[PDB]
Amino acid sequence: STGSYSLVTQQPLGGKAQFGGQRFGEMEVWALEAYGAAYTLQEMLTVKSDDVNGRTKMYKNIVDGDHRMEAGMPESFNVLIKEIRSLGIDIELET
Amino acid sequence: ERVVQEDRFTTIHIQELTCVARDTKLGPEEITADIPNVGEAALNKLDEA
Amino acid sequence: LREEIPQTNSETKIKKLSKRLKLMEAFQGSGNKPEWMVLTVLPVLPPDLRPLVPLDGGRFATSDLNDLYRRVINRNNRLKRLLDLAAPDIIVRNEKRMLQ
Amino acid sequence: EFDAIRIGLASPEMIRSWSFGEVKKPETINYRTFKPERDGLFCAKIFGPVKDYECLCGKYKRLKHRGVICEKCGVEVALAKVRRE
Amino acid sequence: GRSVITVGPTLRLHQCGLPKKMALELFKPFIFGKLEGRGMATTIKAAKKM
Amino acid sequence: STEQALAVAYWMFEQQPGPRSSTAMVIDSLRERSGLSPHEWQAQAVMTVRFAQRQLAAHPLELAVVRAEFARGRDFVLGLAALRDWLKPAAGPIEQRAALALLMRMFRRPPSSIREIERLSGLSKSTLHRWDKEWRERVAALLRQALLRLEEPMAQVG
DNA sequence: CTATGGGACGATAAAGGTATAAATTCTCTATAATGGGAGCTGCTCTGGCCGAAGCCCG
RNA sequence: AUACCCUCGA
DNA sequence: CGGGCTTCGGCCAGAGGTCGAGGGTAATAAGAGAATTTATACCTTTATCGTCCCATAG
Repeated sequence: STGSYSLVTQQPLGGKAQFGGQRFGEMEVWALEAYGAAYTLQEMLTVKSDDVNGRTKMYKNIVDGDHRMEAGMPESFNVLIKEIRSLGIDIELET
Repeated sequence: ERVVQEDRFTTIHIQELTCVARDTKLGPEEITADIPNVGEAALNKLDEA
Repeated sequence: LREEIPQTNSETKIKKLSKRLKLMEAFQGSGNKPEWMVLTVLPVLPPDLRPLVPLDGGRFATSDLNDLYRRVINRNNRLKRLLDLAAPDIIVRNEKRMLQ
Repeated sequence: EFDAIRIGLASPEMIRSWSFGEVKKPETINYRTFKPERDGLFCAKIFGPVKDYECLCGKYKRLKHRGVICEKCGVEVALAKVRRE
Repeated sequence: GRSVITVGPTLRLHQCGLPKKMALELFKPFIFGKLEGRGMATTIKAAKKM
Repeated sequence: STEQALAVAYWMFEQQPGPRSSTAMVIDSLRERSGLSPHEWQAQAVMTVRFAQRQLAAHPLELAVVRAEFARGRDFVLGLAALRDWLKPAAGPIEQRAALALLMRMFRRPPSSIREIERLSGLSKSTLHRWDKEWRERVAALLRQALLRLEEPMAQVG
């Protein structure tokens, strides 16, 4: 349900032994994309994993019984941004 | 339900769990039953050592 | 290169000069400077993205990024302290090669 | 919000702009005292504080000044998440 | 979560069997929310105990 | 303890779990030598805050004092505003600003010196000192009353 | 007859001195020593890339 | 709680 | 007969299912001693800020 995550990428670890969750890899993400289901896919790759401020807020919402799902931004993309920057090639946004 | 009642396919699994007394920087950790903040029934299950 | 592009009728040469034009116009439009390809300064990853996860028993597990960064830092420090004392040219160039 | 993520060459000036210090020491942590060293790969001057809202010496431990950098402690007291950016 | 699958011939097409422990672990925050809403648990420690 | 529980609940409501257990902190801790999980503890903090707000709803001043003493952000601002409205009803804008600054200084918020308050307001040190002395006792009495009222419900709900 | 500004007061925290032990890096030793070594070998294709060798050709 | 190696299931 | 010009052959890059599950293994040796800096520890000096007596304005 919830537990400790990996320290580099804030994602649940793997395997009964470290608790851990199954991974919605590329193929399962494609399967969700083939369906029109985008909200569950976005919540799945955003709220259930890789978002620090999203996980706790979603837990709050579930406990109070409302399902709002404030999105936020995955932490793995931030990690990618910093790695690409450390490769000496600039990344920004157009705001 | 006979195959469970006659207990034909039950198996015995043995698993082990380990503890090591590390030379911690402040001091060696000791194998003592006076765990701090330990409940009574759990200590009752344990021995003096 | 644009002036010399249509002078030659060779397909291979026109292709090479077309690639040259593409790169030059990309650099001109993109606000990118050619000198930036050779980095005179390089970044270092934030520590949690290159963490050292301590092994149980008081050991520390160092990531490959930490080893590579340490190697670069060591060779850079060697470079400065061997140029500041005017080491011979051969060893200086060897050190520059090592840093590269 | 945002859009249109860009990619370009990193300028030395913008590389300086990105950084929060000049890493100069190869070693990372002292074997005697287990805190990152000055100008190291984990230095608190550059990358941030080890403990959230804390400094190197503990001169300021209160949770009030989240942006002020102390006099003795040049390592600015801030949240521990900042070691990632 | 995951487990070995098993044919259920008494299932309607829209439903699937789910073990008690997997369902209890997966829906733990929902159970906590319903327990607090019904008032059967006051503190989350009591809800975890139940 | 009721005070400890309220303080922990306010801190956990104000501060999210955190990006992760810091790798340097984890490394330093593991190389130098709770019953509920993080999200569970945060949910417990939210439930405790809700219970405290509901129990103390009969005394708006007590709830404002609790929010000012323990909570942060919007709750702290509301508590400070309610305290200013209660202690100093007819304060002028300069007087209101000075009272707000003094109340923040009481909760260890900046500014931390009455001299800075005088510089930002222009009030005499004698009047500021007397007002602070009276307000500290008043707020201590209010907080003690609120804690005494909430101690029984906290033990009742565990 | 009372609330408030004004001024006196004083207990202490910071600032600077100022040595002082820790601690942590820096510098030396004089028979002679003067090109390293693991590196795989059993993909498979596709694709691109240079570079060389024929192939028109006027 | 990081990387390889081995073994196994669909 | 040199010269563009097409074509071909050798060389290197990249890419090769997913999700489990379990197990295991992960990395060493100059002492001396001189010197320099730094964290520590005690102490004095100045300002600061908490503090209250006092005259006065309404």
